[PDB]
Amino acid sequence: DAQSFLNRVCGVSAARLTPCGTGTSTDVVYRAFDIYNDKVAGFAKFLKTNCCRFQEKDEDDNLIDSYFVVKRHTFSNYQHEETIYNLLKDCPAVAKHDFFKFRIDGDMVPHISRQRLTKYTMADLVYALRHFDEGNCDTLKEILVTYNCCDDDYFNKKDWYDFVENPDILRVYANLGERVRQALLKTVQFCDAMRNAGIVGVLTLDNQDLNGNWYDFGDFIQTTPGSGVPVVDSYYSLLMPILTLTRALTAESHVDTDLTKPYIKWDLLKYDFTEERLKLFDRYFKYWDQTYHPNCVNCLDDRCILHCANFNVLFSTVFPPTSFGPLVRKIFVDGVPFVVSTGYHFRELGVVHNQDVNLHSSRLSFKELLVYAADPAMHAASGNLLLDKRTTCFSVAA
Amino acid sequence: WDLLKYDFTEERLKLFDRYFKYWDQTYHPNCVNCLDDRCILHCANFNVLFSTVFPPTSFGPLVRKIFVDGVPFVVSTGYHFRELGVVHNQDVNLHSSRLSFKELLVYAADPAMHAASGNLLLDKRTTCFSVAA
Amino acid sequence: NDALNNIINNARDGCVPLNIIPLTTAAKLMVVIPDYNTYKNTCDGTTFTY
Amino acid sequence: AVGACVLCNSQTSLRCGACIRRPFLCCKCCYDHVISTSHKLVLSVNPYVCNAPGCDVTDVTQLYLGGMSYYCKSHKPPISFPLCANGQVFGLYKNTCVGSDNVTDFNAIATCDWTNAGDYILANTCTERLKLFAAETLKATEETFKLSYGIATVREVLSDRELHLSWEVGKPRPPLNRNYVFTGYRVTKNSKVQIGEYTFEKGDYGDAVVYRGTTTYKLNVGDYFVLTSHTVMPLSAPTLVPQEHYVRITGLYPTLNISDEFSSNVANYQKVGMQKYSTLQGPPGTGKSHFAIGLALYYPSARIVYTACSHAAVDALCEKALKYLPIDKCSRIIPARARVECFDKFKVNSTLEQYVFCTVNALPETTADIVVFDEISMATNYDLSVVNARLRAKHYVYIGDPAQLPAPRTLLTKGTLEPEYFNSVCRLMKTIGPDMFLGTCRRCPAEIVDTVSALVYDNKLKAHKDKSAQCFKMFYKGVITHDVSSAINRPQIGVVREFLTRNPAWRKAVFISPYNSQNAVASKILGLPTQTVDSSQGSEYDYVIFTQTTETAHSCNVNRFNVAITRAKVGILCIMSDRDLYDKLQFTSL
Ligand SMILES: Nc1ncnc2c1ncn2[C@@H]1O[C@H](COP(=O)(O)OP(=O)(O)O)[C@@H](O)[C@H]1O
Ligand SMILES: Nc1ncnc2c1ncn2[C@@H]1O[C@H](COP(=O)(O)OP(=O)(O)O)[C@@H](O)[C@H]1O
Ligand SMILES: [Mg+2]
Ligand SMILES: [Mg+2]
Ligand SMILES: [Zn+2]
Ligand SMILES: [Zn+2]
Ligand SMILES: [Zn+2]
Ligand SMILES: [Zn+2]
Ligand SMILES: [Zn+2]
Repeated sequence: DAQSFLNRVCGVSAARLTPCGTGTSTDVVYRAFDIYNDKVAGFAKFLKTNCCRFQEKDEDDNLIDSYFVVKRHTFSNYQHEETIYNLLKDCPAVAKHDFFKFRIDGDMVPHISRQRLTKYTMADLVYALRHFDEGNCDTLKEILVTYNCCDDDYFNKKDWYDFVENPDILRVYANLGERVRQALLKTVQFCDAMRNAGIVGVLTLDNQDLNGNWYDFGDFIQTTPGSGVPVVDSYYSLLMPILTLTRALTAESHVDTDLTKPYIKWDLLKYDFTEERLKLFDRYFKYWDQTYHPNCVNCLDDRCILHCANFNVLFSTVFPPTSFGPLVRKIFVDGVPFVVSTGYHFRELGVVHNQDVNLHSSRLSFKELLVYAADPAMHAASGNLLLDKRTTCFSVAA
Repeated sequence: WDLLKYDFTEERLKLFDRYFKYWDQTYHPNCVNCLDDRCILHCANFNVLFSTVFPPTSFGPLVRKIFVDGVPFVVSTGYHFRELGVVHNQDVNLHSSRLSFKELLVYAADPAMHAASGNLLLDKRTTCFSVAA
Repeated sequence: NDALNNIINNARDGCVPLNIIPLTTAAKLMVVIPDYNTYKNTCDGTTFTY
Repeated sequence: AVGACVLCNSQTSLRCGACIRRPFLCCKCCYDHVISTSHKLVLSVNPYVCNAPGCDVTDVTQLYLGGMSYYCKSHKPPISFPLCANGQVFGLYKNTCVGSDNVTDFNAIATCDWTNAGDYILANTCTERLKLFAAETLKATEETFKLSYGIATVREVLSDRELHLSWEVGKPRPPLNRNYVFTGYRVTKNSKVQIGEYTFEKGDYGDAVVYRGTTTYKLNVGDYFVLTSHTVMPLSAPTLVPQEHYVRITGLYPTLNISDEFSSNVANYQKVGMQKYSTLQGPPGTGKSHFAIGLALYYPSARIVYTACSHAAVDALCEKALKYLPIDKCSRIIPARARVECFDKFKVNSTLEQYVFCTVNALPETTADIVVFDEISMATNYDLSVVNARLRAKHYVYIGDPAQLPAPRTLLTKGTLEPEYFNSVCRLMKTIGPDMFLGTCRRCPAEIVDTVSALVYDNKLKAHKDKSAQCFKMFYKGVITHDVSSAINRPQIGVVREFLTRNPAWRKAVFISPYNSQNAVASKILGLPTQTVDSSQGSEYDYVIFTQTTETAHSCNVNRFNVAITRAKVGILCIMSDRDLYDKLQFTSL
């Protein structure tokens, strides 16, 4: 029956459910899978027909962003998914499943019930912000509204999406930063649980809801415990442009990484953030198995410079903007003290040190005059301090 | 101090450059990089004072959860000396299959197994640090 | 295994000092108390904090 | 190390280095072994090799013990002596080595390569302490024959029902009967892990597979199949315990008001509970597992452990337990690798259950009260030793059938084994007969059933029907081509296809042939489903068509017609070129 089925979907978890389907039938939705098998591949927007959806309503009969997906498939898939869920049950970054067999006609169909998921997933947000279309964007407006990033009257604006007629869309997008960062942390926890439990699988963006819980174990091969590896090549890479569009790491500039705490009171003279970059990489992109060099001077080739620079361009958004720029050093020429730039701290290439510094020089040839006059260390050191309020760009000296 | 922190190389270098700044001999916080047996003594002499400002729980063996035969060990893959700094084992086998008598001897001799398995101890009879019972 | 896995996953290299394994994962603690003043100072009552 | 001699159980520390397993021999027995055959390598706690800085001397009879080491004539110290002297070879316990005369058949069991049939004829008549070593070395030489073989790999994901295979070129691709398992491997970044253990079956067109599955992991491009490499691993327990009798039902107490659908089995269960071990011969279509459920429910309170050597049988008993047995008090045993599509709906993997379902492949060393062994002709003496060592029970029952599939014994090619030499328990079921049988056939009409029960049985089978009378035997001339390693007879099929328009009945016709190439080309010219004789023993049909290519030893063995033609329930069009298969089953002439 349509009511007994819903009452079974309830289970021990006390909640009320409003059927998005119709009479214990599969509800057809139009989602944004990341799928790769031998016949279809790519990150495309598909149409899934294997999940009856029920929306949980809290006090006041208000329909909230918490659903009950009760996907049904064959018996042996139910078997394998129960076993893998039992191996991965203790992890907090796993959606609370519920396994039960139910009567439909005269025959027992097994239904796996995922509890308290968001309406959309990680892949939906990534596809909405990566395949944007100003004429047809309803899965982005709904995500922006349902998480209080905007007020649903922001979309009545003359230009709510343009980056040059509306810089406030950056502030709007930044409200998803703490929803994406927690998703990243839960991905790390889930990967740690898979590694300890000895399960080999591929993490896709469509298997993690917007809260951060993982709920799909269809192709998760188990092995000897402690020797399993997660495949996150296709997870972190598609999500990568979102980590700076929504500024997902802006909570790392606060002490204890808490958005209510004040800013980290960084030292002015500190310019070598290699340890902080490594800590951030091992906290967020822990199972990204490629080598990461914070300073690009150690890179293997021109395909390793791009990769480490890509990681650095985000890891440099949590460090103070005054710590970049040239690295000056008081040298002495002819007994008189210069102050010249003996390096650079790139936001992308990390810290680069000059191989030829002459701390005690005697004669300055035309090459040396040219170099010591071209660099801004002389002028910025000699010049007066400037505070220009006409622009938001950093001002050094006048 | 953080409990899980064991690599104090940056703190040792900062202390050396703050106090013994113009001591022009080279100072290696980890003695594994030393030039010879006359460089081990010098850096160890600097470390034996520089290790009196760090917590006493950060020294001792550096354990690491390895897996043998599908079962998780916890064994010591190094040491953080007060004098020789941080020393890492060159031969760690994270995924081992068969344990020979040498491997049983090594994994039974080290205190990582016993201290990890044992109960926590607080002995007020002595001022020395107590690990486990 | 649970608290041990937590503190190992919290680590960067996967290496932690041995002296903190019982400090953060041991479920049972024993205090050896030589005289009464130390008993009054470390574990007075039925609950104490170490 | 130190232990007991294999053929006199005397204390010794010698291993003959030229053997396969290198077993224990005492000084007398090792000496006798190293004079007779070419075996000239012996291992003590230290090897009997010449301990010169550089030399190659291994024969002990020209090896000399000098001081602390062993040397040959070329470099020995002037001090004696030859190790092989005084009718003995040097080693531990010179005072307690009893001589024997079993060195002849011991050499016959050791130096043989198990190719001809006489090796298996000779491996079962010996004193059975030597039979364990014979079984161990036979399994070991099977393993080393298996290790010199090539791997497989799947092409792609082709279909759920059928797959296609790609093979590295150079070394032969196998016969695909279900008995040859292939272990899959996820060769992913950078690890190699087991996932599935498939077999395959002969294809339809060119390269194709009708398969049987292990795990729901979908197999991608990076999956290549190794056959298997599970080692032979030493055995101690005998294949059979002695038959001892008890006055009453010892260790087992009955229930009250059990059931009545198997009401002709209570005294059988009593005779089971009387003596030590019992055997039941099960002809095709009797409900052997139903008898197992009934005997288990007669004593619903003690250990009944179900063991089947093969996993088709454990699937059959699992669905049987669902049909009859109470559910929660049952346990299937899953191996560490989950070797097949394991049926996991019970209290699976519980060593503290009562009704335990398991395989000899992954038995735990637990206790039992009465144990149930299944599909005996499958079970080799090595597996019998394994099940006796790991499982111990007060009473035993062994159910199986000699006339069905025996153990494969892939090394045997020349000489068909007789049914008692399949294993020891089959010998027990022939020599003194079975301790029980279920005499009833429920598929075969009267004429066919009493012809099979007249050929081999003691007329134990009847028919719960009257003859259907479309069971025909034809006089087919059978022009052969055999332009393949197998045998092909297409014009004989053309004659059969020139019939079948006078018979509107069997158009769902199931092609059954003992020859593989004809099986493959059967569904080519005519659209009728085709299945070899290896698809038998578990499936039953109503309409079977048989085309015999040749009259040879492969087509003369009667067990194999017994497993092929019993599948037909109401009709078989059996077409042969043999003049001898003829009066055995008196069909119509036409
Ligand atoms: N044709 C199909 N119909 C329904 N389910 C399928 C089909 N093929 C595979 N599946 C199962 O569905 C899973 C993917 O489901 P998906 O649409 O991603 O929903 P969810 O994210 O809830 O699993 C796979 O792991 C697989 O086990
Ligand atoms: N107690 C019983 N009463 C009547 N028929 C039985 C009984 N037990 C088994 N049978 C018959 O035996 C057959 C069982 O066949 P199957 O289930 O393939 O097992 P098996 O291959 O061991 O005979 C059935 O056709 C059934 O009619
Ligand atoms: Mg999915
Ligand atoms: Mg049966
Ligand atoms: Zn690099
Ligand atoms: Zn040094
Ligand atoms: Zn020998
Ligand atoms: Zn002997
Ligand atoms: Zn020699």
